[PDB]
Amino acid sequence: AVTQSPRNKVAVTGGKVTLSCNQTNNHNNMYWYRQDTGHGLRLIHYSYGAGSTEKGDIPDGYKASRPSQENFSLILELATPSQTSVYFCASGDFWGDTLYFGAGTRLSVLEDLKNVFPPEVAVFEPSEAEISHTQKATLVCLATGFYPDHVELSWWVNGKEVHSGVCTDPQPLKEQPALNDSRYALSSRLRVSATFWQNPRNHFRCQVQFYGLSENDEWTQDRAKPVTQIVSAEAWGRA
Amino acid sequence: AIEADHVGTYGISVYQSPGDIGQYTFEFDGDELFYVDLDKKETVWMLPEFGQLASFDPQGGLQNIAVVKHNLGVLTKRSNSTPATNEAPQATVFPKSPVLLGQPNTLICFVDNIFPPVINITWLRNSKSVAGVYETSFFVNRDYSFHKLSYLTFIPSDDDIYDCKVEHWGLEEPVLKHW
Amino acid sequence: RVSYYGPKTSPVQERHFVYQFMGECYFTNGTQRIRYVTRYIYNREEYVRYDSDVGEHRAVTELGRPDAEYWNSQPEILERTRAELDTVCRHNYEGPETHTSLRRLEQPNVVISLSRNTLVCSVTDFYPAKIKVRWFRNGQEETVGVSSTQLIRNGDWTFQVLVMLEMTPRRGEVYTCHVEHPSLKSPITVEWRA
Amino acid sequence: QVRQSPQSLTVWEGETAILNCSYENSAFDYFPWYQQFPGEGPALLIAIRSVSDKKEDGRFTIFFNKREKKLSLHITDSQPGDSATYFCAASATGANTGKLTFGHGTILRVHPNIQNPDPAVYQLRDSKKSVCLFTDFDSQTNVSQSKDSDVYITDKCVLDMRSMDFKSNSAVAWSNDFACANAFNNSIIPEDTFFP
Repeated sequence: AVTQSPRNKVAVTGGKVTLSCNQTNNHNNMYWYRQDTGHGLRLIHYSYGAGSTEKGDIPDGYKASRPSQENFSLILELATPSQTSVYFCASGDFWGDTLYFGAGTRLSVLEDLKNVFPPEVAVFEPSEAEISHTQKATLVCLATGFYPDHVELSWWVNGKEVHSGVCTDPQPLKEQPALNDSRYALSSRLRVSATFWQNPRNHFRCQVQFYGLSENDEWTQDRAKPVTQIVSAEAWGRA
Repeated sequence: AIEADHVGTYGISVYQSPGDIGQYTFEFDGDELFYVDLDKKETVWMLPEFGQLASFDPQGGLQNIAVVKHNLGVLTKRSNSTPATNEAPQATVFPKSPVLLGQPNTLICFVDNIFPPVINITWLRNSKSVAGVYETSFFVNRDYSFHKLSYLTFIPSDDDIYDCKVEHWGLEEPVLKHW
Repeated sequence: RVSYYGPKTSPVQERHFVYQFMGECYFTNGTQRIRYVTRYIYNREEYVRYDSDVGEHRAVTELGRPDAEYWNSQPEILERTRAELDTVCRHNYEGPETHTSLRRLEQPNVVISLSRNTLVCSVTDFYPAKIKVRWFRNGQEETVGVSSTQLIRNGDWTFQVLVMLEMTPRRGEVYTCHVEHPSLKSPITVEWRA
Repeated sequence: QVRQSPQSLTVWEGETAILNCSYENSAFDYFPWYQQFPGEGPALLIAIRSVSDKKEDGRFTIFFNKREKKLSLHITDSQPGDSATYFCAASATGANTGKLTFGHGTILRVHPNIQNPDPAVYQLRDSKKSVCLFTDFDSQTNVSQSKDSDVYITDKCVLDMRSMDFKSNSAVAWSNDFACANAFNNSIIPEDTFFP
């Protein structure tokens, strides 16, 4: 497969950002694209093999590197907020007809780290009216006030991650659709049978994986450093 | 070999390692149409007029050279690293048009049986190195050796003789070709 | 415009090591008969080739058997190489060559001179290569003492031939050099009064 | 360039999605359609070559028009698992470039066929803010964002309880003097909705 690294990253303007890509398919062509809304997929750099790099449609700001047949690296020597985007690595065979894209890398280039806030997670227990109108119970989870939208939301029932009866919004919402540093919120829904929610042995858990700063940065504010962390909220059954 | 009216020799690739030296060219009826400058990643047309009449995306040459580098690695291993045989080159000098005092002319030095495609062809007018010269890409021969042509725009005067200096690995010491 | 397509070098599965590849397209009667031949050379030694008259990668030496058998096995490679008789040869001829090499017509520069006796009729700077050069002496085709050079390829898409006549200038004679060429609506007659 | 219409499409479960592509450069001969799911890289879905006008792969079908330089991907009997973006790429393979030039993609949303709706708006308790949950409405309705700020109305969502049945839509609204009867007043709610 094709695994990029890291899959989430936050970096201040003017710092160096090295996006790595590894590919275990014995391919030779490797590509670094980026995705932006309204502009589709735009090729930044690509390489035919070890030692050579080729200039894509948007080489400005970026510098590729192919030290190996497996590894293809983007380099951002002077990061800019216009390079905040989702970067995608790919690989193909000579004359190949299929591209093999990587998972993704959400990159946030920011002028100030002070806008990096972890989320606040709160579970809302289902209404008695829904239980006594449908014989179903919908818990709703809220992760609020986080920046940037580098979160991943999962439900844990009785210690095991569930998917049946789960849905999360496609993309977060801005708490103030006016400020350029507006933090986000995200809402999810887990619906269980009424008889399952009324057994107070069962605990339902909302986990929010927040991707933020790293152990190798510097934090110069009065509050805690918004490192990459789990933030969860829990609830139990009732009568 | 095969008999035909026209012979396009499309996609001539050469790679040689160590040194990472390649060459990607197109020919038609014996003449070079263009080559792909591999460092500038650009199609240098022999005739500029042609370059204005057609086009060739140099990236195709770049990928084909990548493939050929790969095949060279594999076949290098597969033959127990059988190296390349050096070939004694053969140089001849002559002028473009018949010789004539003070008439601007081109002194052609045609070197054949070149292998591997690494040659250093120097011009020596009054036994002193000269260079308006122009040298051409390597043309492939039927025996997969190479011939390379170095021209020299000059004005003939009776004072100074001429010799082509050829430096190659198939040559113990360099070889001089008078005129 | 029109674009030049190359063949796709199919990929294989002090000292120096040389690898070469080339795709040769042989046309007769335009495209009425095309023949396509790709050659894979290791150290001046052709080891694999695809000959369209055969229709399949054949090994030329023992080093070619792995790669010939391989490129035969995978149809994505084989049928693509076979197609390169239409996607490379037929394409390049009917397109970019028609607009360049097959449109080039350079008329020749015919010039009679006298070296010392021997007249030299120089025909320079023409394309393509078909050309006839005949001497006349007072209007009669001379084929004796006439020695022509071979066709000389200058290297800038222009040819040049020299045709020497042996003669003896008698006052009043009229030598002519008669040159026919496909870039010439009418032939060229250059005369030399003795 | 490669241009895709429409910029986003919405279809009901069972119907046929028709995603359209069009290219300018007539040297293009290989047209791979890539598909991308949220949070994932795109992967080759289905590709066609200029030689054949139509390529079939079960539910998916590419229709190719060399004359008008136009393509059309058909997805028949679309499942809600087809909701995703579809990029239409093209390449002149004869150039031996390796560069693919992509279209901007069309965004596909497949509405789940609900068979028994009972739309309702409930209020939920903070435990441990005021949130209103709008569930069980048919996919036909459209949840629109709040009229004014301070109120957070999220987009529709599809929930599937595997065990029994179960497809059901839902949207969440919350604020911080808001209540639930007036939450989705600024959206077209079905006339027979429940307000406990």
